[PDB]
Amino acid sequence: GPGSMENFQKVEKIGEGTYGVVYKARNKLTGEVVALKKIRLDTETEGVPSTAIREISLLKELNHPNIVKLLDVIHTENKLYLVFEFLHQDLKKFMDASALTGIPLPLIKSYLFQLLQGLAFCHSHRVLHRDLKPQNLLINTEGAIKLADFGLARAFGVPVRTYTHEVVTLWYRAPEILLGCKYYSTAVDIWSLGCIFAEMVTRRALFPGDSEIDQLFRIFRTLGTPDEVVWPGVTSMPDYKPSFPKWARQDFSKVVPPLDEDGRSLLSQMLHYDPNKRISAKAALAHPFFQDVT
Amino acid sequence: GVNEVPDYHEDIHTYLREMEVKCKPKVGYMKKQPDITNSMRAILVDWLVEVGEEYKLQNETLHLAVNYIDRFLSSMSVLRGKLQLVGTAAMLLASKFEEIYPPEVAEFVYITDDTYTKKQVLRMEHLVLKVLAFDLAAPTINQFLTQYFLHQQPANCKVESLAMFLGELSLIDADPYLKYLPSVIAAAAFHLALYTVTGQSWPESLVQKTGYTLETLKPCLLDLHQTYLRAPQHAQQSIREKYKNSKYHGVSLLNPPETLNV
Ligand SMILES: CS(=O)(=O)c1ccc(Br)cc1
Ligand SMILES: CS(=O)(=O)c1ccc(Br)cc1
Ligand SMILES: CS(=O)(=O)c1ccc(Br)cc1
Repeated sequence: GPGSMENFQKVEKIGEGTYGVVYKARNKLTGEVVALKKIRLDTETEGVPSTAIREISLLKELNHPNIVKLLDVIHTENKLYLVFEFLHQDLKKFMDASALTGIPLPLIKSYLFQLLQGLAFCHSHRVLHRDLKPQNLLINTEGAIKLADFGLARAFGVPVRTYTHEVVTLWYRAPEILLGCKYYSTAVDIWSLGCIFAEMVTRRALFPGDSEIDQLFRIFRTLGTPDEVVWPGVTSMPDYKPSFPKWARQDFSKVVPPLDEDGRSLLSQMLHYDPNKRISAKAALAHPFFQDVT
Repeated sequence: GVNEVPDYHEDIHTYLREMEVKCKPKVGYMKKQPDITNSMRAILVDWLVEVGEEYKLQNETLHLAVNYIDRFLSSMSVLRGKLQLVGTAAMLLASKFEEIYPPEVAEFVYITDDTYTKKQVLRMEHLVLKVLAFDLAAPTINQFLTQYFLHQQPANCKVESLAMFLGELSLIDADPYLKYLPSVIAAAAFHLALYTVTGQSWPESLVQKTGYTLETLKPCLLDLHQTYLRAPQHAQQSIREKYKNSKYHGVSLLNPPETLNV
């Protein structure tokens, strides 16, 4: 990698993770503002963390305008520094601090269209993200939004095999994960994006559960308790229980009232129970909801 | 359905085809290695098959590790005393990339019978990472096989397991297999497995997908065919032992066909 720390001037802390801290920094030679993610290997008895091996290996190949760019990796014997393109904010802080009276539909459609672009590009390169949530979506001053934080990401085979079950922050986690399915696929990222879409319109989480069973129940009370008709195989799934309350599917205009017919349509297809019928990012880009996108 | 990524398999296949060329080892690296030979590498890889079996690792992990190893030995010259260290760090990196539950570093130290230290394994991991520049998402034979399998009419587990087996055998022998891309060995393996079990041949649908024909596959097939006939005689036997297991339908016990009529 063509970098060294001598050339960066740290500016402030901007975040912190399980393997290190992130600083906003400035390249003293080019002027470029970056985000430096430090991963301490000296405090590690197990060598380079797997999260970091996956983040670097996969982001090095994922070059897309709607995916945060890994600019460089500085690999000392005690510290590993990931140099990232810097974006001034995440979608969550934006929803809270400034989207108080709401996010205008133009910007929501623009954001969602860009998120789908980024995610389609991931899926086209056999990468699941597996942690899409507003905190992990970076926005700049120019109106770009970008997938970020690829530490829970995974390179998949076709067809997929069984991967880690402990995946996706709970509120954003797909039913097929919640029901302990042996296999999950690209549909889990679409689910997350669905939850995010709804969240952008309401500025509140769609399914704010406090446990796996509570999360399922909130999903069921909103979309109805799935049966063999809406989702073949569901009642065979490892954590499906016949004792599950059977709630009725509520009309979708009730789930997100301010949403127009096109919005409702797209959202219903992102939140389809059956992962096989759930819309792909690639197909979603052509949905009528985006006909007027900037 | 979605588990076979219907809206992405082609994009993925094309992208894997591009990546295998970039992740390709130098075909003639062993002649430039002063102290190691194809025979030593065969011993190493056979051992990694055993390690994979012992720790119940995914076959993909095995393939990734071999990729890491050959690519490393393509630019870094290594004394025979150190070859196993390279291989250990390779398996560790491939495990951390591919496994839900990788073995701990200590278990890797343990399987080398304290030839090497934890410190040595860890330092080699950094070195390998430096040499490969963290390019670890490498296309494998398996990645192509599992896609080719979607073209069976109908699916046949004996076909699938025998193809996996044959592809695994190719990992052992740098000559000749270093000169074929994963996608091509996978093709040869798939055709040979299919022919062996059902008498059927490389499907036209896979001609459409891959642009490969029995014509373009012939060189690898003739090599793979020989490798399969000679497999009971090979110095290295861990793959055959592994593929006796019911997990893999005992496919190593099937008889190779004597001719391909190709
Ligand atoms: C240090 S390295 O060669 O592994 C590397 C990896 C990723 C980037 Br982006 C730059 C350099
Ligand atoms: C490590 S990451 O990809 O989440 C990230 C976080 C914040 C910024 Br600003 C850039 C990159
Ligand atoms: C041929 S050798 O003696 O160098 C060797 C290579 C790999 C292992 Br594992 C053991 C021994």
